[PDB]
Amino acid sequence: HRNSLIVLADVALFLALYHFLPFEHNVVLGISMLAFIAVLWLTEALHVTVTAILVPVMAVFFGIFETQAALNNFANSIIFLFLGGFALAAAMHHQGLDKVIADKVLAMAQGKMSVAVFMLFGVTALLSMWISNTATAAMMLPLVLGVLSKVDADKQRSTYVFVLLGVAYSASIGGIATLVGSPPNAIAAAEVGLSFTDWMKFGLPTAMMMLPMAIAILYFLLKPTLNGMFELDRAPVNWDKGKVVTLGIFGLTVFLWIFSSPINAALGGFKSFDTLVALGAILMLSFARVVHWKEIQKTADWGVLLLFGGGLCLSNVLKQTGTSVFLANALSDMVSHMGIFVVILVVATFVVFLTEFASNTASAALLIPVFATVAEAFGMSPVLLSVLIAVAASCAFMLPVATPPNAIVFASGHIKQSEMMRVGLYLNIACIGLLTAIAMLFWQ
Amino acid sequence: HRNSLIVLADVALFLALYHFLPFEHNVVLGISMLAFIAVLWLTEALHVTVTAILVPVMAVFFGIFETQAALNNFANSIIFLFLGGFALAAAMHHQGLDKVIADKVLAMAQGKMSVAVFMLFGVTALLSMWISNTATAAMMLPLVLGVLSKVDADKQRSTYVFVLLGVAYSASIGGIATLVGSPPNAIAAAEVGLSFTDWMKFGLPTAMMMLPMAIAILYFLLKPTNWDKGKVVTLGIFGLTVFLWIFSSPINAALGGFKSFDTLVALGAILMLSFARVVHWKEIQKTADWGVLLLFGGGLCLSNVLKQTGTSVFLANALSDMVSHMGIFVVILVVATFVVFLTEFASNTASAALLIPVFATVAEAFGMSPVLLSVLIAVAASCAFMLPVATPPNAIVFASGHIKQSEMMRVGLYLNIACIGLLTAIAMLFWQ
Ligand SMILES: O=C(O)/C=C/C(=O)O
Ligand code: NA
Ligand code: NA
Ligand code: NA
Ligand code: NA
Repeated sequence: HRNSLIVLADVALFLALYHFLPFEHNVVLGISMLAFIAVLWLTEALHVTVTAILVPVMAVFFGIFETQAALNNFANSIIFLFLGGFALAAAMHHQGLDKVIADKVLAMAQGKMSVAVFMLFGVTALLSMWISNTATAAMMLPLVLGVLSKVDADKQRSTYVFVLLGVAYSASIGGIATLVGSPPNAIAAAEVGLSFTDWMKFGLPTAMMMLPMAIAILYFLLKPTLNGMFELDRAPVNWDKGKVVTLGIFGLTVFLWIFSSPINAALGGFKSFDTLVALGAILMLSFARVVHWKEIQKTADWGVLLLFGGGLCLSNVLKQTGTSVFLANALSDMVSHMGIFVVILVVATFVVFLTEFASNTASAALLIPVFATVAEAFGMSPVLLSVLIAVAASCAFMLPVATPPNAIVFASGHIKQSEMMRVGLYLNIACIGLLTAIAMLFWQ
Repeated sequence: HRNSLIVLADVALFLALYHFLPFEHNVVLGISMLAFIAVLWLTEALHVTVTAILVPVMAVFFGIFETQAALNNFANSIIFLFLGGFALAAAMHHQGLDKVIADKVLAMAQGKMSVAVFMLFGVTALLSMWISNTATAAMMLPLVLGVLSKVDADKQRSTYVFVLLGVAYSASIGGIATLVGSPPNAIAAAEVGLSFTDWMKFGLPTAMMMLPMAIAILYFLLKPTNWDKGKVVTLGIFGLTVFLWIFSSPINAALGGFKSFDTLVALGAILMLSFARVVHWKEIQKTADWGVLLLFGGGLCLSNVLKQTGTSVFLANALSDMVSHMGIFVVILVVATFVVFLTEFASNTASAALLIPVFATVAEAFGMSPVLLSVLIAVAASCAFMLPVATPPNAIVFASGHIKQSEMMRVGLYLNIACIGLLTAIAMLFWQ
């Protein structure tokens, strides 16, 4: 098979780099490993999580760490803060609080495709802030195909592709608003030690800008939906048992997540307060009987939770072997010749296009450690590159295979490959600007 | 709701013990917490895992530990050693290697009900060694009901309940052979730091003995009776994993002495199984019981809450005279007896999650090897044989809408007493 070969080709690459690199053994090991993992995660010949589990089992056998010390990465507070976000999402889906949020808002538009689709995007993004990205897409597709049936003429495609590609992007832009939403955010927060409200100060404003900037680009390429009528055909929804409760807990949780800084300070200064709140939410939702555990076990992506640990293990493997400082020495002249504009532009550009070929999180899982630790060897705060890398990681807008949401609206069997491949090629450039713009603004 | 009250009553209980107990404040906290958690886990007002997650958020807020230090319990090497067993199960089930293991064995009996039912038990136990207990029962139930169709006499119950209660017990007794099999076993290994081959030297002989003793009691009551793509690979990988797990002691030592070698072997299996393409991760993620994996961490955090607060030494001091008045026989007989019946009323693992920390840490304050009480407790925890709701395998063969509550309650009442003897018997021999 292909992937069995990519692994074999990668295994050879490691053995080659291992015996032939002419540096201090620690650097040779860290270099060989970083290459090995980079392939397995970008090619994905092996499952992201399988590669994640491979990270510790390597460091342990090659004397970098001891077994228990390596595994301890998989229990970082962010993992549980993310697992708390999973149970918080699983709750309002099994409860239907996502459905009622779509109807009550989508019915606010009386019957206009103009104010409908503009409401479909705002809801898809708002829902990605807390639930997910791949999950929010599948939940929206039937609601879009339902609306896009009055103008059911396929020969009227562009009226019916603008709404499909629009939500698939709003789900990705929504995941850039909060620490929960896309693993990349958690990978950055866990790498540089970000709080929920810390990452929101970065991503949310960026998403505020990217959503209009993204619709404008979608609008002014082939919008033909001004006229149209609504066919809300199905049983309406209605606030049932504790859908207000889930909203209350949710709102309460997000209130503590936002006001965690003063709440925690005016409480004794606990360590991972946001992680506790995420764990506290898991409790309230269970005491309030609103969600069973079987639900969370399905919704939770334990592979990403395992990936989180694998990514932190890598970050620590780069340091212990000095590969973080060795690469900073290697880039000394190169990076001194470059400006930080070129850097954040090269990085942003590199990822915003790199994420088109590989998984969103699999890209951050590899670059967030390298750039953060190398930025550290340079004595630079790994926050900027990490948040930057983590944000541009969720900027997959060209071909599918970049993000599941892309392949979700593509399986609708209507939007042409070429159609998507070129809207993202424009949006990618748009973000490289906005990001480098915002990345420059978020400086002083 | 019923359970919603237990929680409220338990919060009050904590406030009461907290405000009214007159001991060093730490003992009040550790005692209050131990009671709080003890209720939540035996009553199950909250899901086992919800209570487990409640442990760290408690210790963290009540200054016992720091958030990250508390959470670090959920990454113990035993947890990952068990996750390897899950991928090892998901592999050979998604491969179908468990069914073919039942067919190849079940057809070896030419056409005899006498040798038929006796073969259904041996496979349920063999499959519980590696797969699970609730899963081994549900996986066996269709295969068990299938045999009981030639002689389908309805009011021929005892001919048709001995085979149902036999597997429901063989699934629970089978899980006492290896560190993978039943969560209680893993809880002991994580508490006292046992290796895979260490726990097998203890449990496997006991499982060798308990299975016949269990069928004999059922017998002598009213008994009137293609190897495809890489199924050899799954079998190969599996065998390789178990070979390293057994010979891990010399293999690891003759390699540089890695720390949690069994955990490495367990994680290596997850890798071999994935490189060999024989099982996808979505399979491993489904078969894996992440709730139990989270529970493992919660139980270790409690154990550390008992020590950090001194409740282990306070209870060791409180039980000082009582245990000195008792022989070690009297102690392990009270203990063994205490659980073998407690496991009838509460979950198998929920019993070990609470008793293994308390007894192990107190036994340690006595300067005693906490292995015996811990391994003992973990074994007697899987001795639920009376009423249903003791173990899913019990409630699995019970949902057949045929086996009477009283019928099971008195065959198990015989097995329970039978086990209290066997356990205390072996527990006494395993001393010097
Ligand atoms: O291992 C199981 O399936 C169940 C264990 C228990 O409930 O004790
Ligand atoms: Na999201
Ligand atoms: Na991607
Ligand atoms: Na088992
Ligand atoms: Na039980």
